Amino acid sequence: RKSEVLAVPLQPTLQQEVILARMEQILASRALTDDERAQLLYERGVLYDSLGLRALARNDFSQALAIRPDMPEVFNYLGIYLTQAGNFDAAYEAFDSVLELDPTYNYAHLNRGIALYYGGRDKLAQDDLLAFYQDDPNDPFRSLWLYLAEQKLDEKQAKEVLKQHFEKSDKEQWGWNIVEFYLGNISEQTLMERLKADATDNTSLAEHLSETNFYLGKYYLSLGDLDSATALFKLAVANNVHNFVEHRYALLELSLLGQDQDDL
Amino acid sequence: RKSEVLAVPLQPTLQQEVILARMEQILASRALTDDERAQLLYERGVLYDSLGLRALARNDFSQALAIRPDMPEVFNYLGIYLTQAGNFDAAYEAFDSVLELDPTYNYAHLNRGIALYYGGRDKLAQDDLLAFYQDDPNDPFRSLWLYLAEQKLDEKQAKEVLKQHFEKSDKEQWGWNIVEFYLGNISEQTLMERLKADATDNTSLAEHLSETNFYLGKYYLSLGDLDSATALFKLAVANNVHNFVEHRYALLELSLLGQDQDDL
Amino acid sequence: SSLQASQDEFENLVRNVDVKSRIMDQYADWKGVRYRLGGSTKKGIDCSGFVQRTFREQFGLELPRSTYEQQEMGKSVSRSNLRTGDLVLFRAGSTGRHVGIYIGNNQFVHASTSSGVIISSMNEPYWKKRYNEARRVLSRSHHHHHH
Amino acid sequence: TSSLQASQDEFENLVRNVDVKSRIMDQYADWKGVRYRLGGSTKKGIDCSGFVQRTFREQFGLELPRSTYEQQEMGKSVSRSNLRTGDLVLFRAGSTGRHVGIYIGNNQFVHASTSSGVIISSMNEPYWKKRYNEARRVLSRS
Amino acid sequence: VKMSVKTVGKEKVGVLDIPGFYVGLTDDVKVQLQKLEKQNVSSVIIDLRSNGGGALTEAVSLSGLFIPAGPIVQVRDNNGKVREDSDTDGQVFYKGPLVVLVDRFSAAASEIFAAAMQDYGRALVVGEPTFGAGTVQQYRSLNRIYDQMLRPEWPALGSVQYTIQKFYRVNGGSTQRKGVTPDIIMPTGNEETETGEKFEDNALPWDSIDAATYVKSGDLTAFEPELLKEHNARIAKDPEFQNIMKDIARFNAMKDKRNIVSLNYAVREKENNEDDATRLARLNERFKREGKPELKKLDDLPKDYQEPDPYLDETVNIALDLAKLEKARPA
Repeated sequence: RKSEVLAVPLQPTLQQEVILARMEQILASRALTDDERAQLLYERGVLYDSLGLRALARNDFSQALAIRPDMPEVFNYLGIYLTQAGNFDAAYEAFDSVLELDPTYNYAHLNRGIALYYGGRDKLAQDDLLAFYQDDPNDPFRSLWLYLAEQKLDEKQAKEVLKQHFEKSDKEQWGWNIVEFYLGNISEQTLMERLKADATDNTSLAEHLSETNFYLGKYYLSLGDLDSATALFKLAVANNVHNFVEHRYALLELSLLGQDQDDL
Repeated sequence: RKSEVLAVPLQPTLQQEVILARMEQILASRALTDDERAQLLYERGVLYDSLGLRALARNDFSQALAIRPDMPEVFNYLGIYLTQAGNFDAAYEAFDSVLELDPTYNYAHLNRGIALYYGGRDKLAQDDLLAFYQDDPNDPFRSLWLYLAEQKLDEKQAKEVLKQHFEKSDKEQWGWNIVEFYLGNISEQTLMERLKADATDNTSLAEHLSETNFYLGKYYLSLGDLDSATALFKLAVANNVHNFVEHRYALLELSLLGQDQDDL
Repeated sequence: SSLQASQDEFENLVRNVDVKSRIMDQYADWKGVRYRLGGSTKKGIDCSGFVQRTFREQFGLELPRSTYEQQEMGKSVSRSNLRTGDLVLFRAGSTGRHVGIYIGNNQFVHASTSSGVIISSMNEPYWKKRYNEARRVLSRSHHHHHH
Repeated sequence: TSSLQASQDEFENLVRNVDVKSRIMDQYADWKGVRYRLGGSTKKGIDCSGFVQRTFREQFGLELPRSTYEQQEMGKSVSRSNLRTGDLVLFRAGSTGRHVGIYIGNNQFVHASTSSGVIISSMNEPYWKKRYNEARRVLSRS
Repeated sequence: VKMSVKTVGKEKVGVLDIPGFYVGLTDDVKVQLQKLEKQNVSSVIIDLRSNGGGALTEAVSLSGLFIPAGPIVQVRDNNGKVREDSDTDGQVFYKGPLVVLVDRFSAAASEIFAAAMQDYGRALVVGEPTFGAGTVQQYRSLNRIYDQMLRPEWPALGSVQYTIQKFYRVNGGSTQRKGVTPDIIMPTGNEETETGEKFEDNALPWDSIDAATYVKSGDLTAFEPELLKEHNARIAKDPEFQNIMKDIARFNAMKDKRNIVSLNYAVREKENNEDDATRLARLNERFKREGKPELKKLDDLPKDYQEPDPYLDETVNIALDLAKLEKARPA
C-alpha cells in the first residue's frame, strides 16, 4: 500500500573471494599449528557467514571447536545458527557456554535474549535484553529488541518504556528514527526520507533498508497485517546483508509465517 | 507507482553446501588424474556460479583450462564473465573458441549475441540471436533477445518481427506473456497475475520475477523512465537466482545506469 | 588501493595477538623513562607521545600526537565495562589532559610527571578524583555497520 | 563492476600477494623489540640492513646483499605515489649515510632504527618525512 | 650505445640519431640520457629522421626523461573513454633545454614525442611537418591454447595489427590529418609533397578532443621570432640553403608534367649532362669555399659518404643560441 526505497542487492566483494581462495590454499597445506588451524577455521566460518554460507560456516566452526574447545566466539555463532534453525534449548546452552568462557562478551546476552524471545520465555528474554540495554542505553536497536520482548508481556507498558528509553537517550544514532515510528512520532514517509538522507552508498542503503524493513515488518505483524509483514521481511532479506541479526530473524519470521500458513 | 509481486530471495541450499564441502575435500587429496581434476574444477566453478561467487568460479574455470585446454564449456563461462566485466572483445574471442571446439553448442551464439548487443555491434548481434532463434523459435526469450537487438536498428520493424514471431509460435511456454506485454496485448497487471498463477513454489516465483523484472526494466528503460527501470532491475536481482542471464545483465544495466549518473 | 586493503584485512584476520602482553612488552621496553613536555624519545617522553608510540609500534594504529586530538579517537566507553588496551583520559596535567592505557584490574600504564613512565592504579585517590572519560580504539570485528 | 571487473590475472596476483603484509608482520612479531647493533645479524643485536636481509630471506626467499648501499641499487626503483608493501624505503639518515626499511602500508614502515631498535614507524613523522630519499621494489613476482 | 657527454665545443650540444622506437630503445638510451641530472646540462638535440614506430609503452618511457611525470599521449577507443598514458616512475632526469629535429617521413611515436615536448614548451620543434599518423594499433597473435594439443601438424599461425584506438595530444588536438607545424621550417619542407597520410587510402578523419591538464613552460611555441629571423639570416647567408632552394624550385617546375615523362634520347642526354655539370659546379663551389682540392674526373673518387645534413648544423646553431638565451634569460 506504499512505495518503497530499493537498493542494489549486495554482491560478494572481490576481497571476500580473494581471501576465501587464499584460505583454501593455506588450510590445504599441512604446515600450520593447531591453534593457527582453529584461528583460520573461525575466520573462514566468519567469511562464509558474511556470504550467507551458513552450513559451511557452522562446519568450519565445529572443526575449530574440535581443535580448540575454549573458543567462545564459535559457541556464539553456533548458538545463533541454532536460533535460526529453531532449536532454542541448544542455543541457550551455547550462549551459556559463551558467558562461561567469557562473561564480558555482552552480545551473548543479546543473542540469548533473541533466542528466548523466539522460544516463548519472554521474561528471561526481557532480563537478557535489559542487561544488554544497560551495557549501552543509547544504542536504539537494544531498546528496540527490549521492546519486542516486553510487548509479549504488556503492550502499553512496553510502549511507555520505549518512549522513556528514547527520551533519555542522546538521540544521535539514526536507528532512533525507527523507534520514533514505533512511538507514533514520525510518519512512515518521514522515516523513509530520513533513511534516504542518511544513506551514502549502496551498501549503507542496503544496511538501512534491511534493518528498517525488518522492524517495519515486525510492526505491521503486531498490528495483524500479515501481507505487509511478509512483503517487508522479503524486502529486508533482499538486501543480501547476511550477517545482520535483522536479516537472519527476518528469514526466521518468514519461515514462521510459512509454517502458520501451512498448518491451516 | 505500481504494486509488485515479491518472492523470498533464494538462499543457498543444503545440497549445494554439502557438494561444495565434499569437492573441497576431494580436490584436497592427491589421488586424482588431470582429466578428473579439470572435470571437478569445472563442476566446482559451476557451483560457485550458481551461488554467485563469480570470481571463484572464474578461478576454478581458469585452472581447469590450464589443465585441459580443450574445454568449450569453460570458454563459454569465461566469455559470460567477460561480458559481465564489460570486456566485449575478449568475450567474442572466448565464444569463438567455444564454437571452434564445438559448433553445436548453440547457446554460445546467444551469449555472443548478447555480448555484441552490449558492445554496440547491433547487426552482428542480430545475426547471432537470429541464428539462436532459428535453433528453436518457440522459446520466447530467444525472440525477446532478438527484439532487444533489432530495436537498436528499426523500432517499428523490430516490434513487427516480434509480433510475427509470437504469432508463428505455439504460444505454449509462459514467457510469451512477456512478449505479449511487449506487443501491447495484455496489461502489466495481467502479466503479473499470470505470473502469480504460473508459479507453484517460492523458487519458481523467484525465477518468474527475475526474468519478468529484467525485461520490464529494459522496457521502461527504452521508454525513458530511468527510475522504473532501476527499480525493476533491483527487484530482479533481489530474487538471488545468480544463474539467469536476466540476473547478470540486470546487474550490468544497473552498473551502466550508475555510470551514466556519475559522469554528470 | 585494492592489494593494500586486501593485505590489511588479511593481516587483521590472521593476528590473534594478546593486547595485555604487547602493552606490557612496551612497558618493559619503556619503564622508567623521564617525563618531558613535547618529547617523543627515550631521552624524555610525555603521556600522549607514549600512548602514540605504544599503539603504533605494538599494533599499528596511527593515533594523533596531542592528548586533545587523542581524546576524540575511537568510541567512548563506561568504567563498568572497560577492557584491556583502552585508553583512559584524566583531567589533570600541565595541559589539563592526561592519557594512560588500561591493562586490567584497575591498572593503567602511563607516562606520569612523577618518576616518569610507570604503572599506576585506577583506584588511587589522585587519579580516582581526576578521572574524565575512557575510549576504546582496539576494536573486535565489525564488517557492516548498523548505521 | 565489482569482482568480475578485476581480470583473472589480477585475481591470481591478489591471491598470491595478499599475505605479504602478514608475513612481514610475522617477522615483526618474532623480531619486535630487538636491540640495534651495527653489523649485527642476530636477535642479540641487529641493524636495518641485516633486518631487511633476514626478513626478505626468511619470509620470501629473496637473498639481498648485506650493506644498505648495495640494497639501494637492488631491484627496480619505485615512486612515492605508487609503492606497495614489501618495497624498500630509503632514508638519508647519515649515521652511516643511508637507512633502509620495509614499507607495510598506510605511510608505515618496519625498520631497525638506531634509537629504539626494530620497530614500526610512520612516513609522516617529521624526522622521516623530512629525510626521505628513494624507494626500491625487490619482490618481483607478479 | 656510446655515452660521451663531455663539455666540448661551446656547450654539450649533441645529436641523437634514432632509427626506430625499439622496445629496447629506452633500455639502451637510459645509458645515454640518464646520468646527467645533478651535473650541468646543455642544449642537446634529438633527431627523428626516417623513423619507424615500434612501441607505445616504450615511447612513453622514453618521453618521460624530459618531462617530470606527465601525460605523454591520450588514447580514445570507439566508445569514447579517454586514457592518458604516462609511466609514474621517475622525474625529469635530463633537466636541460632540448631541440627536437624531425622530418616529414617520421614515425607516429616520434610525432607523439615531439608533440609532448611542444605542448610542454620545454623543447623546440625544428624540421619538416611530419607524416601525420594518429591511430594506435594492436598487434595480436592468432594462436589459441588448444591449437598445439589437437592440431599438432599445423605450422605457426600469423598475427594481426588492427587499429584499436586513436591518439591525441595533451593540448587537445590530434596529428591524424594536420600533423605538427614546427616553429623552425626547413627549405625542403616548404614544397607541397605528394606524400603523407592524406594520400593513404581509407585514412581516418580529424577530431580534436578537449585539452588535457599540463603545465606549459612559456608560450614560446606560437611566438618564436628570436631564433626565426636569426636562422632566416643563416639560411640566406649561405649558398647551401640557396642551392637546396634551387633544387626545390626544380621540383616545383618538374611536378607540373611529372606524371607523363617524355623520352627523347637527345633531350635526355642533354638533361643528364646538365645535371652532371650542375653537380660538378656545386662540388667545385663547396671545395673553393672549404679549401679542399677540386675534383676533375669521376674515376678517382669512389663511392663514399656525401654531406650528411646542413639542417643538423642549423639545429646545432639553434641550440647554441638557446644556450645564449638561457645564459641571458634566467630573469
